[PDB]
Amino acid sequence: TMMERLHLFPDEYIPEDILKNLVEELPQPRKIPKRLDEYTQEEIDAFPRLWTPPEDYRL
Amino acid sequence: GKSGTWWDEHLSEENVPFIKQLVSDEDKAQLASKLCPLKDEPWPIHPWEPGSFRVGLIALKLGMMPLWTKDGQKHVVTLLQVQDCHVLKYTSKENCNGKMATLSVGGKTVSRFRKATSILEFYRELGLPPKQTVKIFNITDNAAIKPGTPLYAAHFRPGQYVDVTAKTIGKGFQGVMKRWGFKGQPATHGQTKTHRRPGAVATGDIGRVWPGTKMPGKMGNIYRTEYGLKVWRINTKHNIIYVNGSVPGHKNCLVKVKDSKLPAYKDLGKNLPFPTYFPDGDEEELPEDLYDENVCQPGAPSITFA
Amino acid sequence: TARGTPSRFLASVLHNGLGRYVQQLQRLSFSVSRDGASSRGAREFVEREVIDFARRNPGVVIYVNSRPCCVPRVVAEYLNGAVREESIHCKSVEEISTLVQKLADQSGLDVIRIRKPFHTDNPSIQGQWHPFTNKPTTFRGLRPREVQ
Amino acid sequence: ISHGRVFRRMGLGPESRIHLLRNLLTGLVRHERIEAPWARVDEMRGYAEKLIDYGKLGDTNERAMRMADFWLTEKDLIPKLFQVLAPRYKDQTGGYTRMLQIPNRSLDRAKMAVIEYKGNCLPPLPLPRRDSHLTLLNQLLQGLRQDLRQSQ
Amino acid sequence: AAPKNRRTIEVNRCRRRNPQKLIKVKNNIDVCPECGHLKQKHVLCAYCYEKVCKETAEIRRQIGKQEGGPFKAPTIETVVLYTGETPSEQDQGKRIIERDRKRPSWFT
RNA sequence: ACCUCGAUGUUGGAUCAGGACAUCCCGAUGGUGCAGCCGCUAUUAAAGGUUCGUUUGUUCAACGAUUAAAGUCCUACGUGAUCUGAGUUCAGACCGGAGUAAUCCAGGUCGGUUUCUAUCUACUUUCAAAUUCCUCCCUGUACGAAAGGACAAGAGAAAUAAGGCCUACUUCACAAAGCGCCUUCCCCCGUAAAUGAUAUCAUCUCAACUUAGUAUUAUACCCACACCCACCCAAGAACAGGGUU
RNA sequence: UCUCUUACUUUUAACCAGUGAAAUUGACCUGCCCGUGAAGAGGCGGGCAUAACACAGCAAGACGAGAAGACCCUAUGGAGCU
RNA sequence: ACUGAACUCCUCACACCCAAUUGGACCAAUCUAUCACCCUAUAGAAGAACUAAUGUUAGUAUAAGUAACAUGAAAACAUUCU
RNA sequence: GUAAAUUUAACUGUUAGUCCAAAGAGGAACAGCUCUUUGGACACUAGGAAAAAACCUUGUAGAGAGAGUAAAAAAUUUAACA
RNA sequence: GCUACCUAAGAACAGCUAAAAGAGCACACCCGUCUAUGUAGCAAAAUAGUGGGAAGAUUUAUAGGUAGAGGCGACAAACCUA
Ligand SMILES: [Mg+2]
Ligand SMILES: [Mg+2]
Ligand SMILES: [Mg+2]
Ligand SMILES: [Mg+2]
Ligand SMILES: [Mg+2]
Ligand SMILES: [Mg+2]
Ligand SMILES: [Mg+2]
Ligand SMILES: [Mg+2]
Ligand SMILES: [Mg+2]
Ligand SMILES: [Mg+2]
Ligand SMILES: [Mg+2]
Ligand SMILES: [Mg+2]
Ligand SMILES: [Mg+2]
Ligand SMILES: [Mg+2]
Ligand SMILES: [Mg+2]
Ligand SMILES: [Mg+2]
Ligand SMILES: [Mg+2]
Ligand SMILES: [Mg+2]
Ligand SMILES: [Mg+2]
Ligand SMILES: [Mg+2]
Ligand SMILES: [Mg+2]
Ligand SMILES: [Mg+2]
Ligand SMILES: [Mg+2]
Ligand SMILES: [Mg+2]
Ligand SMILES: [Mg+2]
Ligand SMILES: [Mg+2]
Ligand SMILES: [Mg+2]
Ligand SMILES: [Mg+2]
Ligand SMILES: [Mg+2]
Ligand SMILES: [Mg+2]
Ligand SMILES: [Mg+2]
Ligand SMILES: [Mg+2]
Ligand SMILES: [Mg+2]
Ligand SMILES: [Mg+2]
Ligand SMILES: [Zn+2]
Repeated sequence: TMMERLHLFPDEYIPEDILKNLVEELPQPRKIPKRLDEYTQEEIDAFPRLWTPPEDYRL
Repeated sequence: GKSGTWWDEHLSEENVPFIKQLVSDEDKAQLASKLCPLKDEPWPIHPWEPGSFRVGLIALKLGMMPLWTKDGQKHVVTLLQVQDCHVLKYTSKENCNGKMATLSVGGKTVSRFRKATSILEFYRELGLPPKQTVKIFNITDNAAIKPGTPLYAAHFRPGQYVDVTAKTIGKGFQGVMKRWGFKGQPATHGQTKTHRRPGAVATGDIGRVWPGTKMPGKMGNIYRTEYGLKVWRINTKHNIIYVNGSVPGHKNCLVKVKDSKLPAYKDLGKNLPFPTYFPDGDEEELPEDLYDENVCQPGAPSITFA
Repeated sequence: TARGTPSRFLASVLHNGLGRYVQQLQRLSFSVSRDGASSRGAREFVEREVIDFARRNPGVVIYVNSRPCCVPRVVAEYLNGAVREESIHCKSVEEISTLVQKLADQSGLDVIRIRKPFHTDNPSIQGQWHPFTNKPTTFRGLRPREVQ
Repeated sequence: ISHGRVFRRMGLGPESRIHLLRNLLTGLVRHERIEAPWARVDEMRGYAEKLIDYGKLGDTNERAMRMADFWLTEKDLIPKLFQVLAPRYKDQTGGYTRMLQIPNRSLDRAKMAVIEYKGNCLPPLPLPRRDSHLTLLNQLLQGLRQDLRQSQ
Repeated sequence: AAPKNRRTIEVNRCRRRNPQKLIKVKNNIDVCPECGHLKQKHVLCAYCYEKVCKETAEIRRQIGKQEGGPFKAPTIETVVLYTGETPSEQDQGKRIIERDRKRPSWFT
């Protein structure tokens, strides 16, 4: 019975009746570790440079 | 409490033949009304694409016959007669499983007095006699035909491989010897009432019998399919298909015929009619008998090797 | 065993303690024997302590029949129609006095399993909990994943 | 498996079955009406048809004479078969040995049938009559038939 | 093989009181149009069949009385007659058996 | 000597086999004292298969003829309410030996009753996606010094297994069968290689990554809610099912 | 006999009617896998499974039924024989 | 930090959780003496208490409506037939 | 610090024991093996270690819809080279 | 009154080959080799088939005799009322 009261969907699509039934979305437990490209360059400028590299290096 | 009843229970001595005659005439008129599918309002006819599948048909198993090839080899063939085959209903791609479209096709005509009332209403709306069997064919959307169209044997052409599904001959409750080919036990060397028994059924450690164990039981009355049967000949006058080898089930049984799904014959329908065979717009009637190019025709020069 | 016996909830008869307390015991009827070794405790109870009991509580009517019996008895009748019969057969006077005082102390309600030894008629003062208590509202009452 | 297997196993063997059917057929020829268990009556009806055909084959036919001599065990019904029964069905081709179901045998509750040669100076059996043409449904169908005839 | 345990009355009631073991109700039963004695469809009425059988037995007894002994089987047709009922012109060569009765109003 | 002596029946064999891989064959790789054909050894792989006989009760063993091979093991040394009873091991008897004798021998031999009507659990078509050998060509080529002698690709023939069928043949005969005929479709992973850092070379990568590399997001079956006395049936123990225009 | 089994008949069988036993039975609302445990679990632990209820089969388990093991040992228990 | 016993505390009460064995307080039925007189008391006594002995007898189940067991055919019930 | 001990009188029952820690002996520095000694537990309650005799926590009896606790949950991941 | 042996007085043994016969084939009759069924069975030892004998050391009816520390035994520890 508890599993009959459970509804799973693999994507963003949800049926309209269930959506009209929805209340009080729960918050996500994990924190989405925020990959490099979405970092609001102000934050990059805030973060310090830990080491000065040699000028004669190729990487 | 309402007693049961049949169609001719309260009918009179004079009214019984009248009812039979009238119902048979209405049946024949309905059957003849569908003779020209291309003039009523045909659904659009699409060209054949590589990854496309067309409809099959329902046939009747007539019997088996010998046949000989130009090299002198003998093959036994089975005759499948198309009695009254029509497309009954068509479901859209998304209305069944979203995987493939479906076409329902009906078999030989039966009596209207011994069918379910819902089935009777369905066939009344369709405007056709009731069919003994209905089989569903998975098709691509470009092969759909209008419901009520007739299907003819020339839908299949010689030099083609088909699949034949039917209910095999039922042998009732059979012992393990006949059912599973089990060897029995010796006949005279001392055995005590143990000549056809299955013997052991499991081991002692397991303490039970596995689900897949072979034991005596009802045998034979199940649907089975024969794959890759080559058609050798089409008789257009009587709508007969000559299919290589044997076909499951008894004679006078209804079989489901459709193109073989074996990988060796995936796209061989470039030369097969692809809404269906339509004998109205052909503008040239087919011969009474279409043969395969390797078949010794009945009128032959009595082939001599060289 | 509780599963093999009836049950009830804790209750009063007519809201006894709300206004005035009233004695729920109505009558005590005693069957005691003139002769007979089993009615000796009852005999001396009637001799000494029945008069003082009647004077102590005058809301109870006490009858003493004094008939030949093998088993002397006391029948307690309560304002709610309940009837209870007890045997005072071969009991001491102190035993009988304790019995009659206990009978006067109890109410007529059945002595069965009591089921949650408290009876409040107003269990909630700040409002009973429902799944929307302790739940904040949204602007325009918009449920999750809405548009307008 | 008994696919397409006529001739039920009746007695203690094929000869016993043949002799039981022969006794039933002799009784039928003698009495013109015989009651017996249903399946035996079915087999004996199948046999009585061909007995009447052999009788119609002619008195002087040697093969018919031998067949009658075997199948009639009283030797005084063979003249009956050849001069009463066969000449009774000269016009008709195969329509005799009317067979009906009678309620049940009392002791063992067996399914019971009655079988009679037509003609049969015996009193008639309570045959099941069809519904009269004056009933409401039959009158409606008759009106439909008349309307169809007029529309033709 | 012996039962390891006694079967309980609950199990026995479930086995022997389920619908497969119960008697089915039959709807083949209607009134006989003649004699109104509750026949069954597809089966002859017991009352009418008994009447016919009694008349046939009387006729056969008369046949045996007239025939003499065994092995007779006359080579002519037969006709049953009743009180009065002079023989008809078509039944000349037929054997005549007239026992004594008023012809029943079902045998014509 | 821990359960069982108010009974847990034993060796071999028959029948049916479930499972492990520590693989006998079929698949894929590394090394080789691997030129080729045969081999040896190691990694991975348990879907499939793993013969018939003479002697002996044999499991083993020897031998004969084959095969791609004739695997090891567990399953109450699987399985006697399915079977057998040839040994073992009761009562009869003989021989060799022991004993005064009765009697005895982890000596041999002739003979010697195998019960059970199934209450419970379990189970009784999982509807399907086969494997192997051989022949021909390649080729008498790759390879040697000679004998010898391959792969891969292709074509064709079978055998077995599974599933059906009766037109021939055969047992038979309004049927059922085999000795007859018809059909049978995807991989699997261990390594072999690009670019490239940690460690500006190089490095197949429990580095990020690119290939051989994934058959599957498989397709075939089957999927009609209530005419039903009764009759027939290629349907069937009963029930159910198909037909009755 | 077997490779290698098949067909039919009778009995049996299954259904209908009549009559009507016996062994057996602690109670049972009586599942599978792994583990545990008087050391081989339907009933215990962890999982999995799971509307109810007849009929026909089968014999893997219920250390299945029957016979207070006959084999072995013990008893200051017997008896036959020398 | 929390959970977690029949350990300990808390309100009230306390003789009220070991086999064999041993000590003790009561006690059902019955009969007898004397009471009592809708079923009791004080004493004396004894064939004095049964969820178990493959216990004895009787009843009734389970297996089970199961295994099993019957009557050659037609008819006029004279008779005839296989 | 504690409250038991000896003697006298009258008797039964127990005298076919297991595992754990420790010192040993035999065996294989095998055994859920056999034999001694010291102690514990079990053959009595409850909680824990998965179910669990013998390991750990815990004991003296009742009711409570109060409380504090006891024992009580396993952590580990690894080879370049001048 | 079964059975072992005996006593008295009886009975039976077709047909064929007859070598002459405790000879051969073979009925009745006596027995019980092997197989299958049965195993609470028809039966507390049977049925079907197949077998050994069947003019003799044969089979068999009747009455009588020998009895348990015994009888009887062409010794199987056989039989002496399952
Ligand atoms: Mg065989
Ligand atoms: Mg046997
Ligand atoms: Mg047999
Ligand atoms: Mg020990
Ligand atoms: Mg034992
Ligand atoms: Mg036991
Ligand atoms: Mg491996
Ligand atoms: Mg074994
Ligand atoms: Mg077994
Ligand atoms: Mg022998
Ligand atoms: Mg057996
Ligand atoms: Mg069970
Ligand atoms: Mg060469
Ligand atoms: Mg060269
Ligand atoms: Mg019955
Ligand atoms: Mg286990
Ligand atoms: Mg069953
Ligand atoms: Mg059990
Ligand atoms: Mg047992
Ligand atoms: Mg014993
Ligand atoms: Mg002793
Ligand atoms: Mg707590
Ligand atoms: Mg006594
Ligand atoms: Mg007593
Ligand atoms: Mg009792
Ligand atoms: Mg008892
Ligand atoms: Mg049963
Ligand atoms: Mg039976
Ligand atoms: Mg020990
Ligand atoms: Mg305490
Ligand atoms: Mg002689
Ligand atoms: Mg002789
Ligand atoms: Mg001797
Ligand atoms: Mg001896
Ligand atoms: Zn009537």
